[PDB]
Amino acid sequence: LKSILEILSKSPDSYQKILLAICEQAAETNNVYKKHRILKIYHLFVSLLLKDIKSGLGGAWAFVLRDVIYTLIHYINQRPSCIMDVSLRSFSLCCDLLSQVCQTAVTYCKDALENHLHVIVGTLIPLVYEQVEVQKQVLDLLKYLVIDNKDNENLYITIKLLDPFPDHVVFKDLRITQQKIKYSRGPFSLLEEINHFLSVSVYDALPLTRLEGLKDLRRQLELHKDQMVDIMRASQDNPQDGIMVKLVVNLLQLSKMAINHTGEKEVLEAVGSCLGEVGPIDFSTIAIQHSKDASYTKALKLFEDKELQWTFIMLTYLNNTLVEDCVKVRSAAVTCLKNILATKTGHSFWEIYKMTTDPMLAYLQPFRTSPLSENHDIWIKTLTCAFLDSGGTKCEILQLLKPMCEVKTDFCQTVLPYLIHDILLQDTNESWRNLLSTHVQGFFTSCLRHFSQTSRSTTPANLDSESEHFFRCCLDKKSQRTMLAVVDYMRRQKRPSSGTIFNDAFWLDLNYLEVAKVAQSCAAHFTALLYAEIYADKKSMDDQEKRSLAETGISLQDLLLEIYRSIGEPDSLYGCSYHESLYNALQSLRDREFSTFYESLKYARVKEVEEMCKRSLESVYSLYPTLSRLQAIGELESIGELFSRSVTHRQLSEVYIKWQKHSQLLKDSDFSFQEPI
Amino acid sequence: YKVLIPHLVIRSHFDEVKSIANQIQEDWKSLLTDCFPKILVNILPYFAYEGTRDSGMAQQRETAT
Repeated sequence: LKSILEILSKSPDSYQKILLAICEQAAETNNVYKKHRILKIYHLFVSLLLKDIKSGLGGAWAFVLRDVIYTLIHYINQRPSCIMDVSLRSFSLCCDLLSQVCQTAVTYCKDALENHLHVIVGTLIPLVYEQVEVQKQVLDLLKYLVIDNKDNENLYITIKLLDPFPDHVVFKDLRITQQKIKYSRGPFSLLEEINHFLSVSVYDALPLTRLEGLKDLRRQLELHKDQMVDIMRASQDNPQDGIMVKLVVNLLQLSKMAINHTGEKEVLEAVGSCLGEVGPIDFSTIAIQHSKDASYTKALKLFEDKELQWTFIMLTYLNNTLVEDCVKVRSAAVTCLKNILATKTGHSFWEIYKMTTDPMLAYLQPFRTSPLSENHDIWIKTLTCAFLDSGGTKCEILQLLKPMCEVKTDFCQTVLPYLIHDILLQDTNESWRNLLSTHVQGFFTSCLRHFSQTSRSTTPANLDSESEHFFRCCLDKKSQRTMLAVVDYMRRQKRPSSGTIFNDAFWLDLNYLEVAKVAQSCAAHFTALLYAEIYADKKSMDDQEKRSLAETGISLQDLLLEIYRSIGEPDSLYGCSYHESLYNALQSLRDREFSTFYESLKYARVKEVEEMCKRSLESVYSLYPTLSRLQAIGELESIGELFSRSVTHRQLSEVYIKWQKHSQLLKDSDFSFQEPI
Repeated sequence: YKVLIPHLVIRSHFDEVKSIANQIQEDWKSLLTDCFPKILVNILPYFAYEGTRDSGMAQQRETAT
């Protein structure tokens, strides 16, 4: 019987059509009425039930997928109005899974025809006005260019046939520069002369390329991990001598100089994955040692302003909805989607639908949609002993903090939907787990007034002591202690007092060494100085109280001096294997006619990759040594050409003119900047 | 009841799969069996009409099969 549904399923298709048309198309009519979102969730679960054997039943799986695609294409009228984002997410997931699982000598024609059907849909597109995520998925699909076959490249060209369409020039003028810069590879006919013409037209209609180039870099930053852009950007901008001149002119600004910082962040992204060329990608920036006056990193996600339109915890409701939207990967997240579908409780009709129509995300996210038992809280305060015992002193922080999640699932009966979502969400990863833990624990323990004075004043101190007493974790105790940020920012709402120090006294246990030593171990100067000043003020207040009534506090000045020494500022220090590298560099550069210049360049690349790996958190100063090393790499590249081709007329004179220009650019520097130079 | 609900879903799926008319005798037998099962409990059509979620699940299972 299954063979007919597998292979002979051509007449059964019209048979099922006649079945659903027996009642005057009532089946598909009710499916459209119910938005068929539950049906698409069921289809996603069926697709997840797959992936057992790649071959064999893979043909039947592809047949079922093509039948679902056909039934989806059969009606295009109200599908874009009903649901597009979920379908785009499913298509992106299936396409990336295909690209990651496909290998040599596989039956690729089935997925090729599936991609052909997807492209046919994208070309039909009755609502031609496409959004930004469609172009994002297109750019992510166009990344596969190296190991593709000739037929695959022809199919990719047929896909790119959507580019020369001159309608709705907005997204074209936005992302054609990115589409062109994604062609950094060399062996090809470039296959997109029309896209290069479009890029040239975009760059020429606006006769300016310097600052809009950095603006295009900002527009590229919001893309995915793999970019392969910075090399070509540097090779195009560095020869332009006006960039550095206009930067020196505009040095009178105050901010917006984190281009290199964002590049380093993008390099730190996707380190454990493949494509380790991000090092050489970042090393192309030889126009450096001019972005200064930037102490450390800054904030992001400016959507917090629109987030603070609701006065109450509905801001945290919006944050939870954003997290739920972000959890969209694979299995154990379709359960999260079902939980989202289950969020239509009484609160959805009472308070959720107040201001969920004005913001941008609310234009497409919520319109798809639309009281439990009570216990006591004494056994949990009793089990806090074993909760503290299972605090730290063990590796595997994931299953070490999972008991913390099991303890926090104990519902503090103040707000229902928070506890409901905490109980329903038992499949997310450790990051979301720790975020929800911090948020829920903080808010509900601040709501608790009778049990916070006893448990929330002793258990956290014991936890900090056990975590600090020579038994720590692999950097995850920092994310654990990030609860202090919520304590200092969000938790200070209730218990209104004119004193933030008084709020911290009400909330925390008021330790003096279980936090300072943790900050010293984390090497984060922000919270270090914050808690240093807070504890100094608290010690002053305690001394005043003792005088009114009438380690060891005094030695903390030594720890403060150590902190000041760990910062690296001139007013804070005292105001209060490179030998072998040079040897091998000289050995590689001790012969004029020597082909080991590429070997020396590779050695320098490996050394700079090691330096980048050693430079963690991208917050310490003294990147200028590596900047001068990049300058030296460029100088060696120039010397490799000078030693070989100096014939016609004094090209070394022009090289020396360039050196004088570079020295004039580097006039805004000091000892620690020029001594390596 | 707890098993008749799944039994009713399975019977609806089987009737939808066997309501074909290619094979004369087998098709007539399957149609007679489906007609006899609908009036067996005498509330099967009303239950299937009221169970929108069950009908959607049966449609999804038929599409996946």
